Amino acid sequence: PNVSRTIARELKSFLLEYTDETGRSVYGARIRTLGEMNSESLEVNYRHLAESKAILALFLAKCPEEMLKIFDLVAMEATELHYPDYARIHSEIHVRISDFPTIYSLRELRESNLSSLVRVTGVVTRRTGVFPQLKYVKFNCLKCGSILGPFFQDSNEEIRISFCTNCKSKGPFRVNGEKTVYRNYQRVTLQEAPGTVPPGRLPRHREVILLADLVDVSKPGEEVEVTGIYKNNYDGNLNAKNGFPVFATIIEANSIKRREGNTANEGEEGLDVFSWTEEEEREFRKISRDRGIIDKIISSMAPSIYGHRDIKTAVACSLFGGVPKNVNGKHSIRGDINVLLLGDPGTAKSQILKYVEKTAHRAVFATGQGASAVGLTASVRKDPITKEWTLEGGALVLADKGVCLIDEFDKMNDQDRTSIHEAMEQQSISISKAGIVTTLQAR
Amino acid sequence: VDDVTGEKVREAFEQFLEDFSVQSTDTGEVEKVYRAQIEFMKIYDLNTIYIDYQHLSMRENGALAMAISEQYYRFLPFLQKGLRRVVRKYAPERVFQISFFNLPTVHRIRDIRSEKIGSLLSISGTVTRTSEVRPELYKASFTCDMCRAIVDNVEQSFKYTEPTFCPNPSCENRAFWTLNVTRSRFLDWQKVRIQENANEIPTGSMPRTLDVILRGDSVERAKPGDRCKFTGVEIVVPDVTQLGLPGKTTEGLNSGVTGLRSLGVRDLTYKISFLACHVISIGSDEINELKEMVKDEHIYDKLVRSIAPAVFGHEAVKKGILLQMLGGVHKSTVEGIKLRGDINICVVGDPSTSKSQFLKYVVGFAPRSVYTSGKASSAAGLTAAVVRDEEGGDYTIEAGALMLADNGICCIDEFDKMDISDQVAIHEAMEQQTISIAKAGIHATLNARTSILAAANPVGGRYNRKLSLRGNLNMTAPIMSRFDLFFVILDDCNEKIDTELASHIVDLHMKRDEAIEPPFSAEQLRRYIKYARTFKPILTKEARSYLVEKYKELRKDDAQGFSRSSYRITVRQLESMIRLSEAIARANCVDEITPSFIAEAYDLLRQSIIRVDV
DNA sequence: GATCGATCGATAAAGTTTTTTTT
DNA sequence: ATCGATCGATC
Ligand SMILES: Nc1ncnc2c1ncn2[C@@H]1O[C@H](COP(=O)(O)OP(=O)(O)OP(=O)(O)O)[C@@H](O)[C@H]1O
Repeated sequence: PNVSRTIARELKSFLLEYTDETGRSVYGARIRTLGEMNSESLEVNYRHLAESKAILALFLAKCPEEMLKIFDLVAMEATELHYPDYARIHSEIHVRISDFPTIYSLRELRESNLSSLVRVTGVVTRRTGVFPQLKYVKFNCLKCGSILGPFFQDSNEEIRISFCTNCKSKGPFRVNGEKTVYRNYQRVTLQEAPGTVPPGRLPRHREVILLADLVDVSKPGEEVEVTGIYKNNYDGNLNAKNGFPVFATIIEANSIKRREGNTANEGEEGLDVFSWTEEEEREFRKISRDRGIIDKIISSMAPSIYGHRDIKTAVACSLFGGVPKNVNGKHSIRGDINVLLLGDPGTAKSQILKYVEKTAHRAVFATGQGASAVGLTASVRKDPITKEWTLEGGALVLADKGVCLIDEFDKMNDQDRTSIHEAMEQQSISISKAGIVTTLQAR
Repeated sequence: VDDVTGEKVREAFEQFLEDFSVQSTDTGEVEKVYRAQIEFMKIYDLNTIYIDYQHLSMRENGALAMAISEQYYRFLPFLQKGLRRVVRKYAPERVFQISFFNLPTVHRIRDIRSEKIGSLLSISGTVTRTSEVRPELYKASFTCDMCRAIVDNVEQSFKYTEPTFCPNPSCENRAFWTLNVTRSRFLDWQKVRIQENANEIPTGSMPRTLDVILRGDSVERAKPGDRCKFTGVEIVVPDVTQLGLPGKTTEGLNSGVTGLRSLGVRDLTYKISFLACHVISIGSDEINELKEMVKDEHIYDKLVRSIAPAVFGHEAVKKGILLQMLGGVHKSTVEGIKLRGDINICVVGDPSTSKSQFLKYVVGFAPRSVYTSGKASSAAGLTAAVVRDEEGGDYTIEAGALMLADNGICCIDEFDKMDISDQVAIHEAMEQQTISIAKAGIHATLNARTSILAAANPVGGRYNRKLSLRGNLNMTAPIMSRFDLFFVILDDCNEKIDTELASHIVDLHMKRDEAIEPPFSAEQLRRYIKYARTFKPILTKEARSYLVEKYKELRKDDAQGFSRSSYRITVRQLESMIRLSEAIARANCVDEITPSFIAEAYDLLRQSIIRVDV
């Protein structure tokens, strides 16, 4: 209609005029910063989302996607005055949405959830690569007007027609090659991760269609959780079951974040902010020009455990790291530091390794028995029914700062320990068992 | 003439909803139960009904209830019209369903020939290999875009993916359609397979099966792998010719008769299937009774006498299993370590004695607690190990008696006969509450919140007396220090104890000598601890200063030298020294810790550590 | 408006030796 | 290459 034209005025006011927590123009500051990096993204604060849903709960859970299309064109003018001529590069912006107060697993979906906002977790299985998508279907007749404008193609429906506004004949529609830009497309299928699930049962499947500036953020194997919309595509054709009055499932996404840890928070440490813009970076210099910081940081690092000092000197030094200093056409230099603890059975040695898993950025916790001699490093998973022998790594290629527990699994100590002591010596080790001779890089 | 008969059963059922079937007045059984069925529905908004076969049979005396048993393949879109009329006159987006239940008889799957087309037949069996939750259609807003696509046909059939009848103007009928995702409301369903029960098969003679469809809210109520009953409407469904994909022995030989319909000549089959509507799965003052029973005095001593009739005496170990029967606390420090959540107690003793009776007792007494011998230490189970590539993927998770003991009390025995590798695996599972796996797949973050129970065997079957159990533990050192203490059951052959135990066993092994009186019953004890778990007592007094000197005295005892053994009871046990100490006060429903309550806490290790220390 | 004839489009295919962890 | 369906033309 026409009152939605005023809606853009009614929120650009309601967003940009004030940001909470004693002003400071928080949301008015993170706009220009992500303009500086030229990375095409924005955020919304949950407390702002709590306040910008009072007139918009019946415009979020009622209509999630066409509200966003008119929400998209105001963000250009929200920064066109700030950065002039920014539309001359890449001509496009689209928003992303932060966390949400739902805890839905994969099982709990019904009819009431569709065409609305959803949030779910899982794990990423087998995935494809990156293709280009047409995204603007300049339709083509043969004898009449063969330019029907760049269209707006949907998901897996193949939106076309036979004849409209030119004739009524069976002349098919074709293509040509003038000025059709492309966004990309990457169909990760999702499996439910076996965490919060009543066990002893099967996994369940979905499909996820990513979008333009959200390609290959995830890696295969790693735990993710996705926030997006729900959609349907009644294709009227399915060939595992019989054809029936049913319809498939497609989850398009608006945002994606990494695995989270210690899920007990109320207002922080679930959203990966990690965005040290103004209140942090202006502050973080005077905390660095004091005289006893290294006598203060390592004392205050692991707060729950009083103990002897020297381990907390070492284990804080381990995740701080050194430098992979390259050199000229000669041998490289290890840029890693690898501690080893030794403890009595009953001191706090199992906890500092547990606590440092949270305080790192990425980690892994392959411990004890059941650690395969190959499953730590890369392994080849065999092909499905028409595929090729591909390379699907496990622990060590994912983890850049990984944590193992090699205590005394003696029956498998003669198996795996010939595959970890060359991750250090001949660092960046990879293998060619019945496949391709390659060399991945894992520092 | 069935229209008015359908209209006759419309109002006669509606008039039945006007009355009740209530036989007693104000002795319980409040009248007009169907009016209250509407009243509960207009608060919680569940969109169901629930009618029984009894009270509709006993109104028209079978003159009407016998008619719907052979016709409600057609009468089901009739009774919905009448209740849709009575709801506006009796109550203020409205889709419903008809849920009969509890027919008298129950059949098996081998008795479905000819009367079972359009009937109602309760069917037993078990269920295997479920599927996912997809949407269904039943009503379209789709129409062709010739002039106006607002034609709303209804009732999409088993293949009618094309509503192409009666447009508004004289536009191009049957030219196109556009399935609107806006107005066409949906419903959610799943398709599972069933199987025949074990106590009916003659031999191993390939026990056949069939398939069902769950339509309403009945999704996800059918937990797979249990004995179950169903509603009973029958159906037949073909699907061979559509718009998309191109549509042994002489199966489908009846199909050649079924040819030559008005559209293209094909070979349409008909396969038997089944539809359900409702599932079931077989297999105050009482809330004031807890308030009376919480105001007793010696319930700590009343409960310990009323644990198990199959045991006599052993009043030390009876105290411990009750604390294991309840739970402790689990909330702990912030941003880091999650501490212990429970206790873990074992008892070693001579086999074929009273050790095996508690193990029989707990697995029915406890919620969802499994029992496993723990001897299959090769494939899976106790040891966690994934399955090989089968039907579309390797690296899938597996079962075993730790993951399904999530807030469950598992019990494993026979520690001696396992291998040398799992003795660190469960030792990993004991110290904190998660286990980790990376066998040929990615790392898994699973957290089996468990509390184990153990009973191993001695080194010779007879326990020596003058030595310690450091020899007779028959395992390694640090898992014992990772464990709590035991109170090992002793043995003796006296002239008196065998005689009274003989009288103790014969009245039990009587078919009926129920003269023994436990001062509680089973279930009122069961709901009692369900009241006990809903507190969180915190030590608040300054007896922590009293606490610290006891351990500081205690550690100087078990260390009998600088070169004395490494069974030095360290700061690991201090957590158990308070987390049992709150749980015994959690039994007597006191929300704080006194120094008087920890008197039984100190010696309980100490009388059993002097069992260790000679 | 209905019936008949002609033209165009859509419909039919098949498997079972090397290699991985595991017992 | 054959069969079926749809469209156009003629009666
Ligand atoms: N110095 C300490 N400060 C605080 N808590 C401690 C200390 N030492 C032990 N604990 C407590 O004892 C508990 C037992 O875990 P502990 O760290 O002893 O396992 P561990 O003996 O290190 O296991 P493993 O030998 O397999 O690594 C921990 O939950 C921890 O809270």
